[PDB]
Amino acid sequence: MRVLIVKTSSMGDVLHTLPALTDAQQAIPGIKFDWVVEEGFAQIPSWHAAVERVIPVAIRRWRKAWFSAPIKAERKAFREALQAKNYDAVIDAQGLVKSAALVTRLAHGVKHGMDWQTAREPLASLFYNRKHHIAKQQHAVERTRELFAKSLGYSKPQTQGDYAIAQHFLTNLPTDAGEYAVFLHATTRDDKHWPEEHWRELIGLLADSGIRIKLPWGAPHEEERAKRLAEGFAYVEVLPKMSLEGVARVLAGAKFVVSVDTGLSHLTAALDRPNITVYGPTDPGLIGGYGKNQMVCRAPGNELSQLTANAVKQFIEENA
Ligand SMILES: Nc1ncnc2c1ncn2[C@@H]1O[C@H](COP(=O)(O)OP(=O)(O)O)[C@@H](O)[C@H]1O
Repeated sequence: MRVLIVKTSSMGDVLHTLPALTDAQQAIPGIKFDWVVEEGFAQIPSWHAAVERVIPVAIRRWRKAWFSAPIKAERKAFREALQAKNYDAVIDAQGLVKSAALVTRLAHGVKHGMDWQTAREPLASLFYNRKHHIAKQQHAVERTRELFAKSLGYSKPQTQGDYAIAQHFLTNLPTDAGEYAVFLHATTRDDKHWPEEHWRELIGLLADSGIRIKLPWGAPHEEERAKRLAEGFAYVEVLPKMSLEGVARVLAGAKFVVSVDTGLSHLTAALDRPNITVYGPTDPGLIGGYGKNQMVCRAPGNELSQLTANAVKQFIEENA
């Protein structure tokens, strides 16, 4: 059995899909998955043992000059890669018209997806051969598990979902694994950031613990912030620029993590690492992490400026 997955975007959404592949592999031995995913996250599916082919798309980038010869080429190579194999099942775990019309529609095989009532965009259901009813009021990880389960003919296990990507890194963990913690300070919205002042205070509180802290960064401004947070603390290091798989390895070796509501926080949960995610304008109950050792820390009045470094540590301490 070879199945095709359409779940391209939002690092988090991609990551939350992993537990479903694990259920499938355990219930259907020998099952392999191909995965159509946004180029920026293409490495994530390769970490799962049940994944074979990873087929990258770049919808947003392609949308800006859709008929240019350069893109036309990429798009042609994409469609050919997508239509190369004939699948026993195509599972659209995205439920958006855009990817359903551009990806799902073109795949060879019975197409499964969420029905009119439960798809993110109802009209997306019209593009599937099998429309499944997946209840909206449950975690995204569970919903996708239910989807894979109903699509492949097996009952969803009652055990907690297992991302099963950690194993990919445990074979080659950083030498200093467990000697440090990782602080994920970078995200996309101003109000989702925990004020720098507070990050430093938290860093400061750990000065005499003996722990080391590593700060990742994706873009120049983030590195600058990273340099400002480490300024003065010898036990704090600013990581070099690296790929997702690179920062994945570092996370895998972190004893624990403190982070803002962002994709890398979801990755950290996928690697089963203790993590304290701090929320402000976004709600964890709706968009929170999945994974057991995932600890939610709400800011007073949902305003991170009101979250003290003291409370975050007084949190890490009482969530040990
Ligand atoms: N390889 C990387 N190393 C460090 N940070 C990264 C890397 N890739 C993405 N990011 C961070 O993820 C964020 C952008 O996307 P995402 O994580 O999904 O965030 P959000 O959920 O806030 O939209 C940025 O803050 C970006 O720097």
